[PDB]
Amino acid sequence: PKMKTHKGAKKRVKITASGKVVAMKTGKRHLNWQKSGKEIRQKGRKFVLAKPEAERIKLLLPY
Amino acid sequence: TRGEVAYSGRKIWPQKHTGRARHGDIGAPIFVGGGVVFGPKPRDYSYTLPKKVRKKGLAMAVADRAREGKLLLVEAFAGVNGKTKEFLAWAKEAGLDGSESVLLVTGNELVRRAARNLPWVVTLAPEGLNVYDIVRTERLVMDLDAWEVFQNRIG
Amino acid sequence: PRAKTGVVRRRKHKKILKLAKGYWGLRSKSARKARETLFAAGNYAYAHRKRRKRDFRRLWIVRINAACRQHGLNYSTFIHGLKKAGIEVDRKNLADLAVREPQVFAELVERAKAAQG
Amino acid sequence: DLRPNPGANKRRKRVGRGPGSGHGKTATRGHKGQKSRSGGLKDPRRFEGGRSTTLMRLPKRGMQGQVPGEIKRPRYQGVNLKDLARFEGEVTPELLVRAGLLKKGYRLKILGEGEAKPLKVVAHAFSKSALEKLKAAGGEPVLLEA
RNA sequence: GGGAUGACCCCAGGCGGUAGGGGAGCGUUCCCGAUGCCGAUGAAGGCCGACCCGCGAGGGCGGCUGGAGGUAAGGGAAGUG
RNA sequence: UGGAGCCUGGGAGUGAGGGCGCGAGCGAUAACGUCCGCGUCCGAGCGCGGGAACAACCGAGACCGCCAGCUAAGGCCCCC
RNA sequence: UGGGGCUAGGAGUGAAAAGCUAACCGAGCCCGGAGAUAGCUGGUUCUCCCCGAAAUGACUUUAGGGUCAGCCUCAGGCGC
RNA sequence: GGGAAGCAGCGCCAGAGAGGGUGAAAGCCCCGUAGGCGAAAGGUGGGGGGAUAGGUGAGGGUACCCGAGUACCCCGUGGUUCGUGGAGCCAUGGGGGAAUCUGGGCGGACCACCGCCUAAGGCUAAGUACUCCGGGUGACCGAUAGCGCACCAGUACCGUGAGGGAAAGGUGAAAAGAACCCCGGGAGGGGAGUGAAAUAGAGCCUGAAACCGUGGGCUUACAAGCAGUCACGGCCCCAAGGGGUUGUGGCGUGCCUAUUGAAGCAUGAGCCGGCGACUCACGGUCGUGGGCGAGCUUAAGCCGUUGAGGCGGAGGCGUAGGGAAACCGAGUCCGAACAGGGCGCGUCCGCGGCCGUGGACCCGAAACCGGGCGA
RNA sequence: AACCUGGGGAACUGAAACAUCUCAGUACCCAGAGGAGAGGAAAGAGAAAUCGACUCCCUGAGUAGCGGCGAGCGAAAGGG
RNA sequence: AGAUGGUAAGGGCCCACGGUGGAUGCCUCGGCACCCGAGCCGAUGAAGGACGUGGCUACCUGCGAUAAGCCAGGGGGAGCC
Repeated sequence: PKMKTHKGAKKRVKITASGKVVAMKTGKRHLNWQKSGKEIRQKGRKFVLAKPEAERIKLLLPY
Repeated sequence: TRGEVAYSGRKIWPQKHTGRARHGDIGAPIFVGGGVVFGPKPRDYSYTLPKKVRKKGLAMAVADRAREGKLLLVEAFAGVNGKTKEFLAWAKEAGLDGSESVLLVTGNELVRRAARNLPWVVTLAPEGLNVYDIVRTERLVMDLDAWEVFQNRIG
Repeated sequence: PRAKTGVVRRRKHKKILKLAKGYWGLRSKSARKARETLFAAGNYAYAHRKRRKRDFRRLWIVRINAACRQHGLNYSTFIHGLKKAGIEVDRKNLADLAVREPQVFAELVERAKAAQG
Repeated sequence: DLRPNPGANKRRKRVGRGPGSGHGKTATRGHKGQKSRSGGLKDPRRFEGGRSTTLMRLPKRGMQGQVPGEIKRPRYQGVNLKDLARFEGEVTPELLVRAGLLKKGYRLKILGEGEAKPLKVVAHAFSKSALEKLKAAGGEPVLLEA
């Protein structure tokens, strides 16, 4: 009775005005050593599709 | 439910090489003795209707009635002193023979006492006007005090 | 409010058993053996109305042949004749003329072998 | 009005969906016909395969709180002057909660969009943009908490 | 398509079907309608029918049995087949 | 101009396939064997006609009714 | 061999079979936790109308279970 | 009419037309209902009155007292949202071990500032919990239902014991419960008689189905079958039409489940009746019938009603977005950047579909743990 | 009969294995109280130039936080 | 040289009337839920029992060797054991 928010999603993914699900590109916490400055440079956030409808459902109460 | 049922939990028979079918305990709902599946439990059916929508109706109710020409608000209660006879008479002077039913609304205890026992009367104080009572009757009669507190109940 | 079975079940049951009068043994007693029987009985009937239309095709044709073979020719020939002869008539049904009024059947055979030889 | 045809208009539809019959939703109950459709399934939203969620994505949304808790600091509620457009005289926070906007969400920040209007406006903050637009007649009662 | 929208007349197409999706109905118990309406000149239930109305689930009609209950039009709940 | 198509959303089931024809691998140019690829029919058309009988070979996509008429595969000595 | 006593459930007893411990002991019986759990097997109830699948791919302590894609359906919009 | 309370003629009460009873269906026949009364005795009882016990000031000086194996520190643990963590606070098994207001603890390691509170003695109504017990109500059940038990039930009966645990209600308004005769050892019947009714005659209302009989019509001893259907033809019963039966001819692989595929020699079912499986609560998300709209909406409670509704804005959603954050704001973030680039234009109730948490469509293990009972 | 405080205190299960974690201070055992019991007049809350014993309801809030940061668990102040 | 009629040990279908059995409907000294009220007893021997008690008495009920009952106060008014 009465849903609980999935703390480990809140802890890692913000949800936009339009209702899109936005988080940080994977693959750079010890990859590095020598990859292109291009690779590691290219880590800002992104969209996800279809699978965010699931994410969202879990951040019920807070929105 | 099959837990609120009286019986013991023991396994009625072995399960395996008995020849009968496989069973649990006898509180199970396939058991004629048994518990009952999706049965009623005590529950609360009430809900908060928009207070606005309550007002509209109360008002829309009295209107229809007045349109019919069946609303009559009054003042002079000569049929007083809590006696059925008196009211009876007063009511015929007003043109109420008991050929239609009447919601008689007033703050006056004694006029209320007088009617009541007539089958064609539903008596009621002004605080408790409500659309059900209004509709289930054919004709509506108000005291002026009663019509007042009805206007204050709107705006 | 409980709403127990009540009268309902019996009534669906004997609706059917009336439908089953006079089938052998348990098939007019039992309110489910009867059902199973009635299923096939249904299908059988549908299939068989279809069939009736065919069973009489055979009859009409079998005896026309008998009758017109009694004048020299055969059925194959006779029908071809009428076709050319312009008599969209007989209607195999209505060659019972062969039995009532063979006078007039005889006439039709002449017309037929008219267009045929 | 009579007691026949208070009849709820057009769409009440109380007709729920029952699956016991040989027409509509049979044997299996309108869905099902297999296994793990039988008293429970694992989620989904978040679950399954037994694979690796999409808890593979990380929390750079870092800075996420230590033991004694969150810190109690002052919070600011915005309101575009476009909304101030209605009412006239002197606008003051608390007079704004007594109306559609603000309520208890604490310190008022007037800011933003729409044409301004000649009057004194009491606040805790204005944006650059907002303060200028209030040049064509107005106020800078500011600071407060005093 | 008529278009005096008449839900009635005219024309032309579609209508095999498991898992499933969607749309209409029929029946069971209980509540308002009810201080009412039916009822011993016969309620409910039961037994018969080749009759009437529904595509159908069903609903009428008639005859026998039964002996005190039953409950419209229009709506509302569910231990509902 | 089609129970075509595209866009957004609510509800599913399925995730065990099978035979036939054609193109290859495995196998022994064996298997109602087994692996993929292109198509079909059964599945769900074990409804109907032909094939002696018979899911998938040939004919054909079954709203109901008729003691009317033309055909298809296959047939016209008797069973028929 | 009669009568009177003592030792019990990971415990007793055992000239040792995992034997015996109230007619089934590799851990007694009763009640409770309890409606344990059961990716497994079985069963699921009135009528008519329209549409109508799948047995593939990816990942899966996965392989008769799942999650996304694909194929069925309804509603809104777009209009060759 | 067996019986009036039905129907009809003419009346009356109502602060009483809740309900139950009377041979059927009654405001005025009975018991009641509205309304109003009543305790010698025992319980209860600041709700309303009285009486005690107990308690109420200010300065100025001394600095005598303010709860000890305690505070406090260290080691081992528990409580809290806190699982070693930057780990405080509150409790404490072990070791050390103070001070009496220039005394001592707390404000999340610690130090300094600024503040909060006085540990190591005790009591204290009310608001809250429950229901063996009594009363009132019911869009609760009506004898496989409802408690396990409507009935002499924790009974019979089962077990050494702890413990397990059923079945089984109904003549009639009134017993008027069939004197007497007849056959029979009786039990039963047949006359007679009571009754409106006796296939209401006593495990007696209604009395359905399986199952077992008797009587009547059609029908069968050279056939062969998922038991039927279509067509003719004969016989038998009210009339140019129907119903019953079946001689011959045509055609025809049970139901369910499970399956690539079942008449299948694959699963289930002797037959009949009755019981038997997608629910409810609270969140969520679409859809939909309404209300009000840049706004919409109340929760607990308080006042009424005794099947009446009002009040109550604490709160909640919405009106602005970006950023880990400081923050800025129609923008904002990475960036030195008037480069580029990412994100950035309603609510309440009803109804219906699906999801989360709870057995959550229903029946089923082998086992695991606790407390008892058995030599 | 329940209801209450103290001293002791499981496992099935969930984590789609399991050991920390969960079920849970639950089930259960024991002692004590009473028509209730517990608590209770600050060595308190926590940031307010603040409140002012204790208990109980609605909010706060699935928030702050805790967590093999998994499964999951989950406050207090403040306002009515 | 020829022919379709004709028997029922028994069997099948239909119709009528009974037997068994206890579904259905109607009925209710009983149950379930919620809300109110009320809330401890015991060494002055409880809760719970055993045995006993009637002119005649199996069981239930009530009582306790004073045993279906003994004393007094209050309530009621024609029937009781």
